[PDB]
Amino acid sequence: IVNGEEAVPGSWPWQVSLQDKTGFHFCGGSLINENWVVTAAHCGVTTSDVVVAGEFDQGSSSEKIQKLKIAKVFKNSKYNSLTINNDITLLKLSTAASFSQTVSAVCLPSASDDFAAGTTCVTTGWGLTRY
Amino acid sequence: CGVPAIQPVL
Amino acid sequence: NTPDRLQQASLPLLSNTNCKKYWGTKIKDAMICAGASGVSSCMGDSGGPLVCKKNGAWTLVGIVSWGSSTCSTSTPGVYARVTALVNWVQQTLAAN
Repeated sequence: IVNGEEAVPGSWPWQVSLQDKTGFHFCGGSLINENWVVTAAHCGVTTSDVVVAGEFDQGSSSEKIQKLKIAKVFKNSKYNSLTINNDITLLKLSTAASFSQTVSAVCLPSASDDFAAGTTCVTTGWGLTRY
Repeated sequence: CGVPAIQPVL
Repeated sequence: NTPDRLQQASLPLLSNTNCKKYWGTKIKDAMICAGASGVSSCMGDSGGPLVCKKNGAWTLVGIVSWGSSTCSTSTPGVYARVTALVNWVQQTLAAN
């Protein structure tokens, strides 16, 4: 996020990081329950990647994090790679996340829910702060 | 769901 | 360019119609724009949350998807519209 600000450690408990075998963070995710993570389809997650929950400082070795194996990738059949539409993938974890003060789920809306233009929302992540 | 134990400060 | 510590930013939701002004035909029903406010999601943010607080809790309204190749803070960021996809999510959890 460009022009963001550092979050209070553990205040976005559903925020997970998707890491490759090399420990490289390549995408964000959101816990919706102890066994499922919502992410973007274009993230191209594979069962060889790992879900990392409870992190604040990806550089710290002293945080109580949870490196969770992925049991299965569920890419929405409606996903269109060409237009990046219906960009959502579900990740079923092999072993359930242990919820804590720093690891919990985000709520999901109802299909009929209205989110009006002008509403102020928040986005979080470890993406570039400078392009 | 949706209520952080540790409240985010915007 | 890449942060160690988790970043956050407040940003407004745009209407698809208004968004089409910036992105045109790239904008589909299953997409929701936010930003163009002095902040921008960027490479590595993808798949993360776009949450809105109401009746005390945070709801996933969007999923970081795409935007300006430059992460311009004056162009709206494009997120996967969760309302358009929540039915699929629920079905998927139900069946698995």
